[PDB]
Amino acid sequence: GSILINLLLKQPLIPGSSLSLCHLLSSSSSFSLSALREAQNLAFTGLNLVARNECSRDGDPAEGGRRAFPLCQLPGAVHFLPLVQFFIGLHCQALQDLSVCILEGFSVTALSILQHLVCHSGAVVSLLLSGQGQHPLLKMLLHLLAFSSAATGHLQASVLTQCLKVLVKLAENTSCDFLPRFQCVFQVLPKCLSPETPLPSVLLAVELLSLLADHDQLAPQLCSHSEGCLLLLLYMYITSRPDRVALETQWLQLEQEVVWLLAKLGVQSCQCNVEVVRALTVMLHRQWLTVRRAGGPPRTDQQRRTVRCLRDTVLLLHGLSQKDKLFMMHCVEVLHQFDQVMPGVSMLIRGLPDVTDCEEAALDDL
Amino acid sequence: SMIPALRELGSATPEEYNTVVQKPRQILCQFIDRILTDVNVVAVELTSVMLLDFIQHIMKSSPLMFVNVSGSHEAKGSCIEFSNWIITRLLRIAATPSCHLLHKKICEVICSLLFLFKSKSPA
Repeated sequence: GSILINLLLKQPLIPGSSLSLCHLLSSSSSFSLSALREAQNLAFTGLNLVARNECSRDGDPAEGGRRAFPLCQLPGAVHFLPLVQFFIGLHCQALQDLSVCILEGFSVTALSILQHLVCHSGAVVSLLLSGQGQHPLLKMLLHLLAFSSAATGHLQASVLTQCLKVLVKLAENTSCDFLPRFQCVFQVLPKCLSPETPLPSVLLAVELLSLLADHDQLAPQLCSHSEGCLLLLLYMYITSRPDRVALETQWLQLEQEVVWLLAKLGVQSCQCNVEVVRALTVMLHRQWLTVRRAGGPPRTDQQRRTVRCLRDTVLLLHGLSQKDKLFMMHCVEVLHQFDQVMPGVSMLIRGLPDVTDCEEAALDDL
Repeated sequence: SMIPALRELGSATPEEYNTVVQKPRQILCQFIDRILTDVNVVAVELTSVMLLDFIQHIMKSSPLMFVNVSGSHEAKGSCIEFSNWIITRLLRIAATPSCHLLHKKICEVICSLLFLFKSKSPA
């Protein structure tokens, strides 16, 4: 995209830290003062290709088939990726070793640039498509993400978020066969969900978990284990919020991503299968409270999204009512808290004109 | 047709329920084919509209006819094919200019059918 060149040359995407994309191309300071000057010259070459912007013409009409509406495949983007390797992966080595902060800032900037490239180019993804150990920058990224969750550092918090987001955005456009690669991320992703991992990383986590349920290999992974299943860590984070900031407009987002995930798992067709239902009840209440006190509809789009998660929760509990037919046995324990929320939201959903007749039958159940 | 027999599976197993229910589904189908065979034969003027209202009301009244609650996995391949035949009739209309103004009438039945499909299962 021409905007991709804009993004390339832009004030530090990351808020603050004095980051210069012009340093992502030309920074004195893997090391040894050789071939990294060459990497900088290569960044300059990508800028040269970027400028002309001949590729981003007529909305990328050439590309077709899978990954439809592909971000204009950009040769220059592939070139930028190598210098990023000198950056992100170096800290990964520092990470391998039992200062680092200076490296972490450059690494975070490099990850941001990598995110932009991955999002807006059809080439860096073609690199993902190449496959293993191919796309070695992904191996470096995967190492960092797994380690980021393990260690809780002020640098660790953000890096986790960023690596997760990169993985997720890429896995989005890729084909099913190409998602069998991202499969490796599934194992490392388990650590990310736990509260100890960054909340912003946990939200991107929920996103990637929805994506997993979209993938055929990732699904089984989401409920593969006899114990846990490797899922319900997500169910537990919405119910119990491990954030001091505890901004209300984050837990709703987590639960809403998870609810979209559940509806998607339904459409696409343990004790962990059981936690999603009770957590959906809890969220149905949570989204319910915010609207109930003020009364009437949403004076906030995020409030409208909480209402959407409400309606989706009633519909998804209905699907869950049809699911494991013996819904009541597992429901009873949280049944009082859930029964408090369900029928008032039934009234509220009847009030809105938009509510569907199918959502209405779902509502009818409870 | 035998809307009452369609309402209940009864003694029939899912596979035989497939035929027992496809029959009256096929009756609705036959009604639809002639209705949407030609936009000219029947002036859209937008009664076919009465038939569409009957189709939506029938979606509401007989979800079993639209989609089996059990799902009949193996059997449904046919129920889905039949609903797709009906929707093909509808699309032909929605393709026509004169019937493009009468689109909502074509939609009502299909939208109720989608509501029913979700009701039986979200998938």
